[PDB]
Amino acid sequence: KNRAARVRVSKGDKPVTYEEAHAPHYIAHRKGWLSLHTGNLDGEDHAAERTVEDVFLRKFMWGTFPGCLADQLVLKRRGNQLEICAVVLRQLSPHKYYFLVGYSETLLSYFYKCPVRLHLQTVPSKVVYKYL
Amino acid sequence: AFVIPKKNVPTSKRETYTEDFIKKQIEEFNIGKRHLANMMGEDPETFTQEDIDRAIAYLFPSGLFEKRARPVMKHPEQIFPRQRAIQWGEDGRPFHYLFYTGKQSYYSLMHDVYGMLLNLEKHQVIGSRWLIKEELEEMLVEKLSDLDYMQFIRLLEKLLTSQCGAAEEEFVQRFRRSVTLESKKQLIEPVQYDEQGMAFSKSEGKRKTAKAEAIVYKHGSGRIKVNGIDYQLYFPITQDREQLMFPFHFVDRLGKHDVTCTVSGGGRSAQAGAIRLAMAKALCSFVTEDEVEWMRQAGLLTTDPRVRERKKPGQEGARRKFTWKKR
Amino acid sequence: SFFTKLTADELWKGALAETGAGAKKGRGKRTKKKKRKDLNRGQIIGEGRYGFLWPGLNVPLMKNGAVQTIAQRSKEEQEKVEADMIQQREEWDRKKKMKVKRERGWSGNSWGGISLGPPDPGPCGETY
Amino acid sequence: LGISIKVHEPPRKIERFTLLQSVHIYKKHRVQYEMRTLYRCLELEHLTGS
Amino acid sequence: HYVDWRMWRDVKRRKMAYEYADERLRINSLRKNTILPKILQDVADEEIAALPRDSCPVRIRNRCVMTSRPRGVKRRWRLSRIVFRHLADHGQLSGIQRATW
Amino acid sequence: ERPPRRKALPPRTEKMAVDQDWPSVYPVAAPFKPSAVPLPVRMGYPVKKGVPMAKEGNLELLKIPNFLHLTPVAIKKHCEALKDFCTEWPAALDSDEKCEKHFPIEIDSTDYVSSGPS
Amino acid sequence: VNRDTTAVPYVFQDDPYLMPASSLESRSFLLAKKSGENVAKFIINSYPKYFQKDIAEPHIPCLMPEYFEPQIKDISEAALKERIELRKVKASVDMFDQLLQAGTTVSLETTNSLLDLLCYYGDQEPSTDYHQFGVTWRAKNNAERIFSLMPEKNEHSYCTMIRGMVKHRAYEQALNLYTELLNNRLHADVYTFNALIEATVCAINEKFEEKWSKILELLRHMVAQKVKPNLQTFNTILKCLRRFHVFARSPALQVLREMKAIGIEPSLATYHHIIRLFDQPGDPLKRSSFIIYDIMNELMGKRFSPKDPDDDKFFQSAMSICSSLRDLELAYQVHGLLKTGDNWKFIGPDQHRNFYYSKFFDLICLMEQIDVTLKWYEDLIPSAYFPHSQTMIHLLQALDVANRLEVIPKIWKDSKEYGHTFRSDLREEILMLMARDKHPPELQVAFADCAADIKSAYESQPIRQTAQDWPATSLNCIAILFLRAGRTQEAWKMLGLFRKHNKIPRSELLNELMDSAKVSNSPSQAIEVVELASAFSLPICEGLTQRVMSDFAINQEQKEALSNL
Amino acid sequence: NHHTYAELMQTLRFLGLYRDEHQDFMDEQKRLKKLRGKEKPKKGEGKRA
RNA sequence: UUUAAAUGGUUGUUUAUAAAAAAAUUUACUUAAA
RNA sequence: GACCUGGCGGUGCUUCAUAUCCCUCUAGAGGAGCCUGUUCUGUAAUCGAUAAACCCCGAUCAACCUCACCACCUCUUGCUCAGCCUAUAUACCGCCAUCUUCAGCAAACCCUGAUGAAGGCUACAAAGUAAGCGCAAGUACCCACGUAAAGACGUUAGGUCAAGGUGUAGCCCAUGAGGUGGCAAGAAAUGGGCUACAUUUUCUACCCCAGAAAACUACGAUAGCCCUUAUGAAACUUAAGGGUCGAAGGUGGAUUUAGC
Ligand SMILES: [K+]
Ligand SMILES: [K+]
Ligand SMILES: [K+]
Ligand SMILES: [K+]
Ligand SMILES: [Mg+2]
Ligand SMILES: [Mg+2]
Ligand SMILES: [Mg+2]
Ligand SMILES: [Mg+2]
Ligand SMILES: [Mg+2]
Ligand SMILES: [Mg+2]
Ligand SMILES: [Mg+2]
Ligand SMILES: [Mg+2]
Ligand SMILES: [Mg+2]
Ligand SMILES: [Mg+2]
Ligand SMILES: [Mg+2]
Ligand SMILES: [Mg+2]
Ligand SMILES: [Mg+2]
Ligand SMILES: [Mg+2]
Ligand SMILES: [Mg+2]
Ligand SMILES: [Mg+2]
Ligand SMILES: [Mg+2]
Ligand SMILES: [Mg+2]
Ligand SMILES: [Mg+2]
Ligand SMILES: [Mg+2]
Ligand SMILES: [Mg+2]
Ligand SMILES: [Mg+2]
Ligand SMILES: [Mg+2]
Repeated sequence: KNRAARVRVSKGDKPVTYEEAHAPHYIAHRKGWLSLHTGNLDGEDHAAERTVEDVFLRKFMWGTFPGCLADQLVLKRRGNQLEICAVVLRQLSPHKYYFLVGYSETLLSYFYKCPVRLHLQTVPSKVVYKYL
Repeated sequence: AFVIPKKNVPTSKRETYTEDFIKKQIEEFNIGKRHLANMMGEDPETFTQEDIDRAIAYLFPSGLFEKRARPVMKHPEQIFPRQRAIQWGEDGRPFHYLFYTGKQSYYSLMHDVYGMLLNLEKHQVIGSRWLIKEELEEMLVEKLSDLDYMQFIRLLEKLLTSQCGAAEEEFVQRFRRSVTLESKKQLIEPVQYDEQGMAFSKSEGKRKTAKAEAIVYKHGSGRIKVNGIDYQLYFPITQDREQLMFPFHFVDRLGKHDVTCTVSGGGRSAQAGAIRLAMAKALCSFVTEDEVEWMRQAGLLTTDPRVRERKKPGQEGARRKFTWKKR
Repeated sequence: SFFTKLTADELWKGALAETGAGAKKGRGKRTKKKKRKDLNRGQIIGEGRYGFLWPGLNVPLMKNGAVQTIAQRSKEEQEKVEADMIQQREEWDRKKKMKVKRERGWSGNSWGGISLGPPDPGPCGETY
Repeated sequence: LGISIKVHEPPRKIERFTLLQSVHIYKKHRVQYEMRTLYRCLELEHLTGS
Repeated sequence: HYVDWRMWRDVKRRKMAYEYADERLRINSLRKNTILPKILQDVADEEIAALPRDSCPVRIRNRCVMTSRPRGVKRRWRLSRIVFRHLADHGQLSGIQRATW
Repeated sequence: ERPPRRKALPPRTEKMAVDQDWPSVYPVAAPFKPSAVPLPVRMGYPVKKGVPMAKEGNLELLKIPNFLHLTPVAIKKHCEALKDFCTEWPAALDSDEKCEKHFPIEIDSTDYVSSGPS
Repeated sequence: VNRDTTAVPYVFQDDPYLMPASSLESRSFLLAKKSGENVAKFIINSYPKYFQKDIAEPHIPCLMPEYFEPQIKDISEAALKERIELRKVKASVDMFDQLLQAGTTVSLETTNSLLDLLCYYGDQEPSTDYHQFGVTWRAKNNAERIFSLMPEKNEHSYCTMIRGMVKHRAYEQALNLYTELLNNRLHADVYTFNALIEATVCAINEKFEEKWSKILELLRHMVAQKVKPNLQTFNTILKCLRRFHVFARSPALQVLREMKAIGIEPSLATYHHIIRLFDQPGDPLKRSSFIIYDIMNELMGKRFSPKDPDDDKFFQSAMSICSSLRDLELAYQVHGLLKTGDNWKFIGPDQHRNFYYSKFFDLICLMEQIDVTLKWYEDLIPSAYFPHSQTMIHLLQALDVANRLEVIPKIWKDSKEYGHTFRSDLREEILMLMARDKHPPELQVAFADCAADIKSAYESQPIRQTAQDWPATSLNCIAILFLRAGRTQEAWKMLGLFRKHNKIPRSELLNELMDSAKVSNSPSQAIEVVELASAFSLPICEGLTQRVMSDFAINQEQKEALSNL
Repeated sequence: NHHTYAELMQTLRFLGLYRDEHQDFMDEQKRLKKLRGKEKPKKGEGKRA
């Protein structure tokens, strides 16, 4: 039996989001890619450095906003710009969100030497696609 | 007292859409429809559903192969599933005499058809298909069994077989859908004329990875040129030349047409097969309709779909497996 | 390596071994079962080992109507914060160790004669 | 802007490669991945530097 | 903080090889021809052989940058087949999908 | 907790007029913000007897590279402001044959636009 | 593209939960974001190693770590220049002393650079990331000690010392040094003369005439030394002339007239000082009226560029005078000037912007048609500023004067969204206006819904933690609004609140309660009306009771009513 | 540069700005082993000699 | 109805509960004086 | 003693299997040489897989490196707020094999058995209603075909502590780290593959109308030997080419694989 990135049926009480409810064979049929850059296009360079950056950014944001992220990040690259789109929860105070946005945007711009923006979308609770 | 851990809000929580909710969704679509017209710089008053779909496709470009996963902006009536209304009032008395059956819609229909048959008894096709089950369930907004569907269709057939009145025939036609039968009639190419006024018909053919374009002249001596070369030179193998002769021989027109074809790709046999198809389709312009039908029934006008099958991982070939060792 | 670190959910799922071949056909005993412990429970955002006071995260943004600047707790002050945190954990842990007195039925390990409480209320405002 | 533009679609390129499905042994079992590169060629004509 | 001591040894080899690349290129050019006298080419043979062993580029190994796996690595991403699949199957590699045809 | 939890304001799409200047809402390329786009757009493969997911918290709509900042109205307005920068092609060079006579040499160079820090 | 009126300023996160919902949140949310940026910068400069891998092409200098520590450890004049460039006041002075003790030569230019650093910062370290009243100049300061140590002192050395003393409020000492400068026959620069003008006015408390003579004497010294005055020379004179408000008006105009003749173009700061001088607390404002009108005619359609540090203060002062004169046409001219070209960038900091727009919108509501006021309301709020609770009251008053009370429910919704849910003054005004007069059924229903929401706000007050108060008026109004809309059930509950909170109901509330009971024909309810007023000893109750007894009253209840009094 | 990543994210944890769930997991395990007696010995002064 | 077709080491199977909590800010310019 | 459920039966009946069980059809394996695994034996000298479901398997790959092995030598807060390829895959996550070339797994209720383990269908209907999951439907490739992909719950404590992570136990002057050198062989057996035994063949031209060859100078090594070259710091060893050499092999026992 295949295992890769499959949430397995339980007793019908496990809430899954739309992203985690779709197995890998749907990545270009029902769900899209969580990162969009040019590295993996034909004749394009630096796929390796883009990949390492994505892995770091996903871990940095998970620990920088502990318990706030409601779903996976969407990493966007346009030219020199890096745009991080995060769906967060409405539990942490707004003051603390603004502090962390100013802190993460500055710290990441100096680390990867590019203009970095963080776009937060707040949800009251995790969006449940189905109960498995 | 030992406290049994109490159940939370039902996790499944099947979503029900009340009629007020649908009404609020319709208002949102109408207001959203006016913004979408304003965004695209079109008249709010003549903005149709086909313009909405075109605008949404441009604004939210999605390459997802499955169209049901792409962003959609449709009227709530077409999006949300059709839900049956409440069948009982505040007093609690259901509204239908067949409510307690559980299939008031289905059994009410069965009752009606049986009644019509009784009255008819006391008084005394190709295009139309009987409504399928999934589509009948939609009309009745009820979940039916396969055997229930059979029973219902059998009763309609009994109604149709017996003589019917104006009204009974209309009722039957409610449950008949339209089948558009595709015609298996070859589409003739448009006869063209060259600079000298000689009739000709260009066509295309395909076999495996080969692709041929054939120009068949209405009148000729039987000369065939492949890529500018006489056919016996371009096709030294006799089998290939036999394939070139099959279209003209079958219609008994050897020596009466001049062909000039260009074929690229594939091997010698595939190229001959591609040219055969191109020539046959072009030659249909000059033969009669009946002769064209015979050509189709003889196999001369069908594109052969048999193409090379890919190799699968873990196997030696497309179907060939690696040697199996029981022990 | 920073790139080999996993999340808490993955670490606990492996360490607990709740789904395996040893829990299928009475293959394992119940005594050595370990319990999940959420290690984010008492943690405050902005609190670290160095004891820096970040205006607007760890501490209030404005004090006396003026924006606070970056400060660091003194050594002895951080020791108190660290000691208090240890005490809070021990108390929370103590609560879980406490056993609530369960009224026994006919025998200590028997289910007979134990009350299950009132029957659950019906779907139409019925109560028992 | 008054530019003369002609658009055509060059043929797409699909790159496919195979990987082992299991972490250890089971060579017969593979996972195959692809990357699709689609093209659109916008050909302007008779332009000036500005 | 590298994944393991093996990765750390490869990190040092890549560094030393970079430092000696120009000197090694210059000496090899003296050897890789029939123009110069064989006496001179013999001295160059000894000189390049006396350079530190970890300057030799053939000793570098393309290990997975995340897990240090020395085999099964895809050079375009520098990732092992197990780590690459983990990222691809979760939709985190731009434009990489499962192939079916 | 002295007060009740902070309540999110209603989305500002409820204040938007149906004849607004949309290019002012999305002047530049930005991620899809469900609170700022006054469209009931849905996305997601529907579950059985279900509907495509709504736009709020919808990660699929966030993954699309939207063209909300490049509407036909905005493009025409943008290009009107950019006409001042353009120069006029010499009318004499009507055809390619005329170009070859006056300018026999042709220099081809290529520029590559990729995403990244370099 | 133009400003989006439905959006808050672009700096904020465009999200309903994160969007600022008040003027205070606006400031605090930006301060939190700025604090985050400072914390990140603190880490970047504390650990440069982690941010030294440059992967950017082209290289970005601004995204690299900053090194603030001197990298030259040798004791020399060249190594000292670094510490002065780094603005290390304590390190530089200590090194300069060590250099002098060693006996090596320090160039006059290097010594002058050290004095500039010492004089400007008052021998105090400039603020760093991490490690008002009174005269900041101190007699035992490094600048003075080094100044005497100097073997050769040029004109620049004296100049920077005078400017330092004036900056740090050592006015008398600066004037004494200028006297020494003159004794040495050394010409002063324009910037020294500008500082000296301030010193003479601040130093002594002489009457205007004496101060004016002193200033004029400095101007004559300036001309004698062939020193050409700059724009700041005149702006300081006008700023200094603010103390003698009523005596400097005509002289200040002479200074302005002199600027135009010389060719120095008055900036926004120049006119700011003039209007502040001419605009003192006086009812006529006759001179002020002429000045502002003439200034606005001159400034019409003029694009400005930053010339003086006080350029940002003009618009707030101009709008303040327009509100005092209550001239809307003048206010539109002032705002028109703000909107031309890039003049909008001179509005100033946040608190300046809020004041300007508060005075501007308060004048619109008062002096303009309601239909245009509502257009300005939609454009300015929330996109330009977050309204003060008092500006909502002005808007409500404007709606009253215009007899457009169908909008009052909307004003309440917006007020709650702008952080005025629990402002007592605003809640009392809305209820009073809604209940002042009777309205048609549809308007009466809408007012009841707004009243119910205002009532819910009073119940959920956050002040409850301290004390919950139900102003007498609010209670009476809410009850009347429920009765008029026909929600008698809801109104009947309010009578318990009146006695509970010890609030006396108005007679109009009691008189109208009759019909509600009469339409019901429930004598029991009628007595409840009598019972309540009797508790408060209202004179209307006794006369009222008799009328109720005539209309509808049970025999047994009639006897009890009289005894209860 | 695994040093830069590891050292940066370790410093940010000690500063209170990064929560390392993994490091927290191995700090609780290492803490429970001291109460159980399975503590790392002193270097040089080990069980063997 | 209808050829022959023997074997497989020992011991290893199923009971008691379940579940955290928060937080302060506290709406309105410029200046200046002694 | 009597039952419930499942399994099994050299158990009955009926209907079937479409590369399929039998009869059939085509090309192979089992013999020879070589290539490459594995088992044994050997060596101071890895580890794992190892009925179907191991055996060109982890490896889309080992001259040093890789490396985890052996000998010798060296280091001790050690690239790391250490480290360990040390034990336990019978503690696990992760990723998989297998039945599956399946269609079943089912929460929540209702009813039957006298309220036992359990069981729940008959359409001219007799107690079942059933969310969810899988199948299916959709999607990828050239179609609605085909092939891919998909394939639940479980079965084999099936594979993997040596991808990485990790519970438990153990080492901490050593079971950790580094350097130099070195082993990876063939008595023998065996799996898979490659090339042949030739005339539907061999060689050359050509790319299908040719001329020669055709049994001890024929067919037949991709082996042995020599030389050269390519890569590399390092090649008796890795690869390529040339020369030289011309062996077994004459269509293969029991048995056995794949294909609609
Ligand atoms: K049985
Ligand atoms: K054989
Ligand atoms: K382990
Ligand atoms: K073989
Ligand atoms: Mg499989
Ligand atoms: Mg084959
Ligand atoms: Mg007991
Ligand atoms: Mg190598
Ligand atoms: Mg025996
Ligand atoms: Mg047995
Ligand atoms: Mg053989
Ligand atoms: Mg082995
Ligand atoms: Mg083994
Ligand atoms: Mg080796
Ligand atoms: Mg070695
Ligand atoms: Mg070891
Ligand atoms: Mg196992
Ligand atoms: Mg094993
Ligand atoms: Mg299909
Ligand atoms: Mg398959
Ligand atoms: Mg399927
Ligand atoms: Mg096992
Ligand atoms: Mg060792
Ligand atoms: Mg041969
Ligand atoms: Mg040979
Ligand atoms: Mg060589
Ligand atoms: Mg021969």
